[PDB]
Amino acid sequence: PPVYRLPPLPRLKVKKPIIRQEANKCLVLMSNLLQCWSSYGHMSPKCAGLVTELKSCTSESALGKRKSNINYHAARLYDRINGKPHD
Amino acid sequence: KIDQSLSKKLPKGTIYDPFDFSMGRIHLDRKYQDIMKSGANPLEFYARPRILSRYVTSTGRIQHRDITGLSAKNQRRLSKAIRRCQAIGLM
Amino acid sequence: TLAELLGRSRIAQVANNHKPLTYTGKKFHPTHQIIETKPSTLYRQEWGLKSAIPSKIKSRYLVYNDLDTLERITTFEPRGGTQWNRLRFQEMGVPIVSNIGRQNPFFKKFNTEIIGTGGLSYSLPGKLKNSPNGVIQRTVVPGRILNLAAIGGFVADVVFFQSPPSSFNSMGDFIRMKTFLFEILEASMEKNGSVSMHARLLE
Amino acid sequence: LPKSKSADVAAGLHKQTGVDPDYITRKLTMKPLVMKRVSNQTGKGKIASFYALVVVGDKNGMVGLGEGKSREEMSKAIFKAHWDAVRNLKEIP
Amino acid sequence: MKIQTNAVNVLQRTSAYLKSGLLKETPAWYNVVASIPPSTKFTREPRFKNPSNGHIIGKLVDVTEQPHANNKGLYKTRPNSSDKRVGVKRLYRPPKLTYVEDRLRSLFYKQHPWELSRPKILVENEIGDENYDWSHMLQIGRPLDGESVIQRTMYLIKTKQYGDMVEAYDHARYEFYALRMQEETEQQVALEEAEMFGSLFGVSAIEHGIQKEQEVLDVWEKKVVEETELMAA
Amino acid sequence: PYPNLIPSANDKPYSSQELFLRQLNHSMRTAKLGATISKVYYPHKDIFYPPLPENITVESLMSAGVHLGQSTSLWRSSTQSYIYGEYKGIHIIDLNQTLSYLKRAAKVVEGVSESGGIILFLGTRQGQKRGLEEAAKKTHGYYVSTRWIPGTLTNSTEISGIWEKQEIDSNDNPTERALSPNETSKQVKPDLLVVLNPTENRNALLEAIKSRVPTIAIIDTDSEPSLVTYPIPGNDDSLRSVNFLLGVLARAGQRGLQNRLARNNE
Amino acid sequence: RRIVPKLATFYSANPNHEDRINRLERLLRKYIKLPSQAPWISFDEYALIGGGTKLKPTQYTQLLYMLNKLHNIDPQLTNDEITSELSQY
Amino acid sequence: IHVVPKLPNSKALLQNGVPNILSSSGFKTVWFDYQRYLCDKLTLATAGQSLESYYPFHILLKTAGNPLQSNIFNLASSIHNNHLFVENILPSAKTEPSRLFLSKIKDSFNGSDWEVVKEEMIYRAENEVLGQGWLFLVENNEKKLFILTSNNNGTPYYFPRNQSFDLNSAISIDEFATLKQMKELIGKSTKLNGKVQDWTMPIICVNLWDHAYLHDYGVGNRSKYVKNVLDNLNWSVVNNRIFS
Ligand SMILES: [Mg+2]
Repeated sequence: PPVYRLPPLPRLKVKKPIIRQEANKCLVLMSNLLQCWSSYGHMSPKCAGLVTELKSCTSESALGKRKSNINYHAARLYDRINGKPHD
Repeated sequence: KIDQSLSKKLPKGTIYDPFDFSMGRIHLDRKYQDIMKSGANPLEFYARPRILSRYVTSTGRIQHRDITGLSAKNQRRLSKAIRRCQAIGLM
Repeated sequence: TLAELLGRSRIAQVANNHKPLTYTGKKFHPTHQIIETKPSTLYRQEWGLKSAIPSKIKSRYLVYNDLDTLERITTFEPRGGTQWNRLRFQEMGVPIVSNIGRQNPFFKKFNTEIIGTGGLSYSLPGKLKNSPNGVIQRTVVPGRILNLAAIGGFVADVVFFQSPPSSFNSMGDFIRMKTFLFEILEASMEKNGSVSMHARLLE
Repeated sequence: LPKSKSADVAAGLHKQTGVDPDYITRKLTMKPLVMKRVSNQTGKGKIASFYALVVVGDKNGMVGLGEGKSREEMSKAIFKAHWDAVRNLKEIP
Repeated sequence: MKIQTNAVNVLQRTSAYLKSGLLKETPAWYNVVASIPPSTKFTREPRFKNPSNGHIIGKLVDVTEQPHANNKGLYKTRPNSSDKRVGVKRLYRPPKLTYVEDRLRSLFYKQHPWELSRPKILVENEIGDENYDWSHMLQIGRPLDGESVIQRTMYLIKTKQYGDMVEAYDHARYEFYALRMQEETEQQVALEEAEMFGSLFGVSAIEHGIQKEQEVLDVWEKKVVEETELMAA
Repeated sequence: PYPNLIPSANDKPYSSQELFLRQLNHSMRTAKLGATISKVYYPHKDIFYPPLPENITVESLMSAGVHLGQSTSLWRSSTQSYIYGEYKGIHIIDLNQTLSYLKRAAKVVEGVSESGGIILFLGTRQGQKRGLEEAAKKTHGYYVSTRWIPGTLTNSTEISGIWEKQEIDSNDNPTERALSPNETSKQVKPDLLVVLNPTENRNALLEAIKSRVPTIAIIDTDSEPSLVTYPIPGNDDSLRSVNFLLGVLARAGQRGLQNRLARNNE
Repeated sequence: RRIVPKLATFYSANPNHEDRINRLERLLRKYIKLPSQAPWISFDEYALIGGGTKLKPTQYTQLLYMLNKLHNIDPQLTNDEITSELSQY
Repeated sequence: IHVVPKLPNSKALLQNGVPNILSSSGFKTVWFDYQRYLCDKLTLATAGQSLESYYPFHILLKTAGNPLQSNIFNLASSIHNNHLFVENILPSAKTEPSRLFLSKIKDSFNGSDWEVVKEEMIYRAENEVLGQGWLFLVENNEKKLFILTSNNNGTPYYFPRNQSFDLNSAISIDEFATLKQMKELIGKSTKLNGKVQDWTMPIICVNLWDHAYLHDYGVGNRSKYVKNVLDNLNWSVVNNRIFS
């Protein structure tokens, strides 16, 4: 296969350490409720428990719950892992 | 009951390992995954759309050497053959 | 000369290969030479290779491809599972015989194909195995059903008198949890080097 | 309890690098070659710095160049240059 | 990296200092370094033999040294293109060491995959101390393996009992097989004896394996349930 | 021995401590019994019983793993003369050459120890510490395992300013008199820097050549051999080969120390 | 006579601490087989005898580990030398 | 590589054997040849393994729990047991049995005499082991001693490999119950290797293999041989391997 060797870089590091955390539960519930209220008119009792669940979630604060360290291993091992020729 | 994606079916004649039952094995398997590669100039296949259509996207575009995974010369020959094909009626 | 000593020596003895350490395809036999240390030598990170091996490795066995690479790391994997499969097979004590009518290859330009078995079993088929309870006719081995059954480091074809619903249908795709007993009938070995066992489910 | 500059230099060298102070004081004789005032444009402003470059040498084929620098007045820079020169003594053929 | 003058010319630099009077007292190392001089001759030295094979590096086969006709029946009457190019880099680049035994090793493990599963200690004991007569395979300090076979093959080749290499290899293989069978029988019978005389083994190999699998399966199950729940939501 | 051992009553069984002692006693007397095991490598034995420079062979060096150079792709061509050939995608160090350089290095180590010089063993790699300390103990010498702070010799007064200096006889007796504050502040430079990983501490080498100190180093097939006064071609990556070379050097220095002590006594 | 450094670790980063650790390490090695079955000096307290400003948290944690293990040696099997070495801390 | 240890006054032993119990030839058969053979076998078994570095006793302790590699255990057991037996035999390196040892015996065997204990041991040897084996007088974590027979290469140290009675022949109910109890205890251990704790130490090993007696005493008279061994053994050695 085609290998791709980089040039000498200043610092191997992920550009942005997106953590990729899970979406909020309260937001999901709110979206579900919105979807339900699309159908079934304005406020029918099919979404009677969903609204209650949303209220329970968003009682203390609007959202329920409130970093990736990959730099350390890349930073550490860049100089080793290089195919940089000798001094 | 459970879906197919979260259970590695060990083949009949194969060896296995304790690790092989795990989630991590399945993830590893998921991570790690022809006549033109066989060694015959693709410019024989310009009257054979069926075979040339394998090296083409659903719309009709030719696939890149990164995708198709050919020798550069062999890729260019394939491309030529495809272009010849579409110049003709067939393909 | 030095050259002669090098040719003799234990690194030259390990036959070189650049096969993948991670091979997700079908594994019918060992790919790489397993290499053990002693505990003492492990304690001071010495495996008899070019370099020291990381102190993170606490297992005594490993597999490798390159003594040293361009990345300044030996290409290895700390695992020697293949020895344990062989030892399990030996314990099971089901002698491999060629189902095709042929002479045993160990008795009597180059052929790269596998000479009989690959050396997982040098056992001969004619023996019985006595015990306090008596002469063992049926070899009892615990294994796991997948859907085929995993029986002591080998996957094996299975047969039974009646398909038991109580054990199977209660947990349809969690059959791997419950270990069942098996009666291994015989072990044949095909051209590709796969051990084709045949078991029978006991209840 | 408790020329002078040259003696102090020699003493400091003897501490740092085990060199004979008496030799440094007597046999070595120094000579400034260049004596710039030099500056850096800092956010604070233009920050001047006195740059010296001072050959020292026993007049028997033993010679050393040395450069030194001080934001404070040039005497300190010259001292540093002298120090550097004695650290870098060199037998010319 | 440039060849450093200042790492090996230490005593000269200090001798100058001592002469001057910069140094009052001589170092401890000074006399010792004078007695035992450094190399200071950092050359690229050429090599004329491959040590492993014993091939000659430097020489060139001439037109006069090849009188008879070539493959495809043409007489060499001129130097070719490669015979004119100045092959100096071959004299200096270090030789690729080749052994006949390496090929035999490769063949053996192709023929016997499960010999790879037999663990190999690479940490050498005294290489000088050993003294193996390859009249037979079973040496004392050495275990039974493909290596021993190969050594036996080489011995046979040397002695010309089997003039052909392949035949010698086969013979060595056949010697190995019998020994392996004997080893296999020894262990089984020892196990039988142990069973007979009331020995008790707490964990058998297969039982151990099953236990090992069980923990992994338990780990998988909890994870798999969570994944199914996630998929549902 | 064992003054705080509370022995169990005669009617009662053995205590845990008493049982342990019994086991120890058994181990000392009758455990190593059935056989004796000749011709086998114990790692510890290279540190505590290294061979003299004379008695070292090419075979012993090969067993140690000294012959295994860095790699074919990590080649400093400066080191070309030292290498024997390539094999298994690895340059292999000519071991007769290694031997001769080791002997030369061993002799200079012995000489400075005899003269009463300060030998300094520098070894920044992971496993090297214990063997390095042993070597430093063997000759009345010094070592560094935790990293070399740049400028220990060049900038000695700042770095090594607040540590205790000592006085010493022609023998190695402290002769504990008070060092004057002027007498204390002077630099105490090594008379032999001996490194186990010159490629990892370039700085220390540079300092040594600036500070005018002869130096010994295990030059692998990627290391610059000109950067040191006495290079020993060999395998610096494996822990046991380094220990073997280091242990030999320590033994050579030990001998020279013993000779110095003998001549002092005379 | 010769003027010479006291500690064999002299040239290392924190020489005094290293020396202190070495004695404990030696003791552990000596009594490594002795079977195993709190009020240790503070970081600041240790610094005054040990490294001072050059004392690091990791070094202190290591020292604590060394002491604790030694202390854990079953009181009946313990030595006088070990207790003397631990007395300091 | 495992090699036989150099015995004290070796040349004298070669010339004579042992004054009372073993001839020049009979001693050679038991030690100078058989022990050597055993060592060679052990070396062959454990040439390239991690076991090469370890002593026979330590090998046996490592191996005991493993069902496969029983051959190694057997060999290691034999080597250690045989050298213990030789150590017991040896004339020097007259000594009487210790006072402490006698007191321990008295405590153990209901206040019986040493001659009585010997007689009980020889009776056990006669009755228990058929074919080959070993006859130990051992001491456990409870300070009292007891007699322990093993059927070929059974170690006195580790009770699951005592190899104390033959299930090839028929067995008692009590013996079966004892076996079952042992098995249960083993299962209770709960480790990955599955190996119990045990502190049994041998005080007087005797070699009931035919390599000792058969040359001198013939196929019968094994009991007589055992008695002779008991009469004339190194007591200083025994005393040394007794106290905690
Ligand atoms: Mg290196």
